[PDB]
Amino acid sequence: KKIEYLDKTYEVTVPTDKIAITGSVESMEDAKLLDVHPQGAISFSGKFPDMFKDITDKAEPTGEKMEPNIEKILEMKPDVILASTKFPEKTLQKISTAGTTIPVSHISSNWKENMMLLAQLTGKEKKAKKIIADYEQDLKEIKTKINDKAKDSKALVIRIRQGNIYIYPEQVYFNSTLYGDLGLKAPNEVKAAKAQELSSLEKLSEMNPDHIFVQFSDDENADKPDALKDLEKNPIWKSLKAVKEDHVYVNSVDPLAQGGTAWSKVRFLKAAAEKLT
Repeated sequence: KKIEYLDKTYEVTVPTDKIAITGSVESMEDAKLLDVHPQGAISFSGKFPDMFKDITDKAEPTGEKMEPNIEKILEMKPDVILASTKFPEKTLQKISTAGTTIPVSHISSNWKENMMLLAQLTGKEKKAKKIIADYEQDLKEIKTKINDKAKDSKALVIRIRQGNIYIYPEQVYFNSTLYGDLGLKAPNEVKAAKAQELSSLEKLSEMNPDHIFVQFSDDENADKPDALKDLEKNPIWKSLKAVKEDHVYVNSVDPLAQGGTAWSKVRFLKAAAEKLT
């Protein structure tokens, strides 16, 4: 069957389950939402995170997020390989010698297409279409009932990694939903960031956001599990407007969520809805 993805034709045996996912974390999360159980999946630090055990119950490791294991993939003899646009042409070419390879877009605005691609490979278009339709409808609904006080408020998303505080571009991580879909205004710092950017309590204090979504995963702070607690006990943190108004939401979404996939967006929308309304 011919598959059209991002203006490029692919020929694949479908519907299929012999899907090998490498590098494309977006595909992993779409698998979660669509309940697809791939033959090959991405391993994080040599294993499959608790958050992905639900879809890797019939899967073998394809290698780390950025180190596709060609020998393993070759062994699988998958009908299709879902790669990533993060891989250079050379790497994609190599992966191609193991089977039909589709570089799944890492760009957040392509979340509906990435979702439909997986659904077309697994014969779940109807399931996929419903999820997308519901998100748009729920989005519209949420927006109509969020009062101006929240709509014109300053909201920020920060993630703590290795004990450091990081912010992201306006169209990256959860920001595409917070500012791009919900319509809140992105602070100047977020607008200026070109990628994951280091920040600080000083900067936070500067922006003094009305709402702060804080994402903290243990696995990403192994050698500094106290980072967040230490931050919450700091006098400057306690004077922040968000903190005083109890408008700080820690891990409102699984801390390992990518941020810009159908799964991440659907989860963040609900979380945002349960906090902004």
